[PDB]
Amino acid sequence: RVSSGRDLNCVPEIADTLGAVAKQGFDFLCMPVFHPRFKREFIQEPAKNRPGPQTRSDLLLSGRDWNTLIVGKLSPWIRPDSKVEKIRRNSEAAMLQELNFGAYLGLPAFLLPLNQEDNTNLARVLTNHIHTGHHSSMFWMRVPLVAPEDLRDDIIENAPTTHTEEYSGEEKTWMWWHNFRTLCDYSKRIAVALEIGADLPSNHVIDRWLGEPIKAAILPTSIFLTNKKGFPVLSKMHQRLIFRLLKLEVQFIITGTNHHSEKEFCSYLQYLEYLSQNRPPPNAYELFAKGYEDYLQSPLQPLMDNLESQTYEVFEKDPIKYSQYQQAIYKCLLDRVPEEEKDTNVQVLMVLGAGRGPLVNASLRAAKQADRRIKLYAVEKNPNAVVTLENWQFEEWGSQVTVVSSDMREWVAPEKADIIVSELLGSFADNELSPECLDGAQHFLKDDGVSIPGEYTSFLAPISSSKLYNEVRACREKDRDPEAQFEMPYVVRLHNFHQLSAPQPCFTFSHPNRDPMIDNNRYCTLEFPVEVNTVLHGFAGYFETVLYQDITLSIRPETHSPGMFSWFPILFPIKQPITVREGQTICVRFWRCSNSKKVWYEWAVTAPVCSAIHNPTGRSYTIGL
Amino acid sequence: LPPNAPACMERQLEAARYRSDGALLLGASSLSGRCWAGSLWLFKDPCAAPNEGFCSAGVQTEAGVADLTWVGERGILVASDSGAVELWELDENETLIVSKFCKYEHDDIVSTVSVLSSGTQAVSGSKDICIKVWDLAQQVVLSSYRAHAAQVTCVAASPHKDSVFLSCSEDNRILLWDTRCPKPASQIGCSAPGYLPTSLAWHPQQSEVFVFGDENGTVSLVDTKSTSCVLSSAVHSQCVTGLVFSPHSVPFLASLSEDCSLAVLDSSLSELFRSQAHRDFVRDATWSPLNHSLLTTVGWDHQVVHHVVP
Ligand SMILES: Cc1cncc(NC(=O)C(=O)N2CCCC[C@@H]2c2cccn2C)c1
Ligand SMILES: CSC[C@H]1O[C@@H](n2cnc3c(N)ncnc32)[C@H](O)[C@@H]1O
Ligand SMILES: [Cl-]
Repeated sequence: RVSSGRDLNCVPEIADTLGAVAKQGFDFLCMPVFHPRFKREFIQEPAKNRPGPQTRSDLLLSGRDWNTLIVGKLSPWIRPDSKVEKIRRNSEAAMLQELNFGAYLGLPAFLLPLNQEDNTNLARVLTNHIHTGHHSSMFWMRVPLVAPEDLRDDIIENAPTTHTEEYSGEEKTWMWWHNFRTLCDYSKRIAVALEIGADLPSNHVIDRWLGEPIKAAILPTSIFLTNKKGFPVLSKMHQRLIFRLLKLEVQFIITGTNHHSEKEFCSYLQYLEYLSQNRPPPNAYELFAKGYEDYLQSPLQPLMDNLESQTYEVFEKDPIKYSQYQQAIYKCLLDRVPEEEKDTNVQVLMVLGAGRGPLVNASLRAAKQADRRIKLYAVEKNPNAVVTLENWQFEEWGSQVTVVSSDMREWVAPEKADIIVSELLGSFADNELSPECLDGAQHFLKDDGVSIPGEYTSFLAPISSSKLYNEVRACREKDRDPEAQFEMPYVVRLHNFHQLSAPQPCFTFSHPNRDPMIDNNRYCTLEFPVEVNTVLHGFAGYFETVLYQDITLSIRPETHSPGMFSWFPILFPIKQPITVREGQTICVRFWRCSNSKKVWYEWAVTAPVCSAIHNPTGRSYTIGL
Repeated sequence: LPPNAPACMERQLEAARYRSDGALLLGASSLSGRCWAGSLWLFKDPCAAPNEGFCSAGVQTEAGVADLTWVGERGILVASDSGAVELWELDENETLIVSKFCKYEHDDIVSTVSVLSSGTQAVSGSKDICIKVWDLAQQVVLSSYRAHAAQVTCVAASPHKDSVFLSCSEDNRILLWDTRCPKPASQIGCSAPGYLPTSLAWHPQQSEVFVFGDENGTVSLVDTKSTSCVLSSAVHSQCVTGLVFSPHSVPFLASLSEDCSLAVLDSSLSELFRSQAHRDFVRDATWSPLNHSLLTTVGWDHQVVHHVVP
């Protein structure tokens, strides 16, 4: 169920209060570390020399409690961006004092307000604090979905609330965050506590916040309607947002007094836990990939490298994919040996990259379903897997299967093949070098032979994720280009991110390729119509493949093969984020390039601004032949 | 000390109000140390404060007191940190102070209250940005208004009209209210957006004028009729927290600030008196009804100073 905390701006005795909120059912408490109304002077006498103590003792809780149960709040009189010099300077000192005290206690998080447009001096002081000593306490920026000014009651006669359309005007709250986070150079220690009001904005504004590092959602007691019986509940719109925020695994903060006075507070909270336990439970895929959300991994190179036993284990633990392969061969067998030929015609069928033989088994289940006769070769270069094939073969398969222990590009075959069957696709289709591998093997396919798969196509879509941009940035390594980490793709279960446009196809390969002069290099210009304001952080890659006729695999979210969990999307990052305004077209250019030895991707954004060309000459990233 | 009166009075004196009969009301908060709370004290002897032993009555509040006002003679209206406006009724003998009502209606600290000219109604201001109008008889909120875009600094009821009050906020607006209009609020104040307003006092007689102090230590005399800032002076080096008009037929303006100084000013805002006697912040003032040239101030330095104003 939910992790949730209570926000108070009044705590008479820290002991008894914390007891109450634990009792109510809360996991933690947001409270001031100095009394909210206890303004302090640092420069002008006499107020300067006020006898202490300045606040209550750290001995009032266990170090354990401080580390786990308490979120600090900045005192609301502290205004680092005051236009009054004297107030700036006190707020500068007072902020450092309060932050330095939060650090002294070892608080896990500390709340700061974003509630005006200009937070330049605030960012300066926090950035300065983050770079003084070392702690790893989190900074939750309290930002409202809707500015307080655009949420006021229309009751000032001479200053009315303009009833016109303002597309950008009602997004200003994100620009507040964006500018602050940019000033702090995207510090991993600065996140958003998103404050929700009684009137939700337009979906597109809630859509700005999609790819942002939301650690908390604040629910004031206001926004809660009342059901017949008397309990508090939420509008159907507020509920959609909660269901969305739950899939982002944010912490919920309840703030303000009890306005449903004929109940305990643990009613407000009970309603979240009702909402949590009442969502469509996680499907096969969401359950499988549950610990991988926005986790970067190097893309496998099963050519250049020998995959580990436990890697093949997960490829194999995926029935839906092998059902499709089974069906595709079954159909191909029937379109190749007529019923009258069924006991005169043995089809010669070659698995190319057989691993531990899940395709070899599918090929046998195929023929003993279509009732036709097959001779199996199992070509596999990874001699560690070839141990597994030959033990299987000796023990069960028999002479039907010949295990070949070589590269399909080098192997001299005794006979030509009817059907070659391969599983050499990466998350970006051609990125494990399925093209080069099958090109080198097509000479031992008959001049009328089928390849399964026959076609694959890679897809690109531009994304916004200030979260994932940070996970990449965090991949810098000693003894290489300090920007290398941005010039290479990552396999990742993209989770906290915003798709800025529908995926379009990028690169397509056909097998066999009968072209007299085979060239596997490519240039592909793509134009992404964007109908929102946002920031570009990279391009998600997916693929679809035609195994045979109308039997297909896809990880394209639209056409995604249901309950198939053998591939995560690939991510192509860009060094510098690019602002994209509503109506602007994102134009990306991708090249597939090659030597005798290496294959790689170069890529560049050309609109609405140009990027640097990423990974020129595969300097940061190559794929070994 | 009396029965059910705390042994120790909390350090930070916030409120100081004389009743018609010369008795002194004190509110005080604990703004540091283990226990963050407040207390109410009646001193029939104004010269014996702050001392807890020689007081007529006192009581412990759940939480600190941000502002305080008399409701007539026996009533005490309190702006709590708790988000509550609480009304403390005074005893028959006036020996203990009992809670009459305590209503948690605001969502953040209640920073300011004011009793309307009738005395059956009050308007509160909070850091939750709401302003509310109370029925003290019925103990419920009549009206709830989000006029502002920032925490409400100060709400001041008009002397003579039960439907009019000024308010001011960190959103830089001074709002003239009138609960008769269907859009009750009206944004008045100087030509160019200036420094934030921090305090409001109506003139006790010229029902059409008032003063506002800003966070830059500048007191300003304004006409709502003329609705154009006639006069002002740089009185204080820091924020003006309180403005209090004397009871004289031609009255004086007491000005208390965070520069730990008290000023007293004529009707043209020239300086007549000034006092350093406070060595922490100056938090309130009330003039003696008995001696019109005596003035009483309280600080966060736990001092109760009495001044002879020429
Ligand atoms: C048949 C085939 C050929 N090539 C690649 C894949 N799959 C992936 O390359 C891939 O996406 N992987 C594996 C390497 C760990 C990360 C990620 C993963 C972790 C758990 C499940 N998956 C999907 C499958
Ligand atoms: C991800 S499954 C890919 C499998 O194909 C195998 N493979 C990749 N390239 C070749 C090749 N050129 N010849 C033979 N097997 C290959 C790999 O060793 C792996 O088991
Ligand atoms: Cl990695």
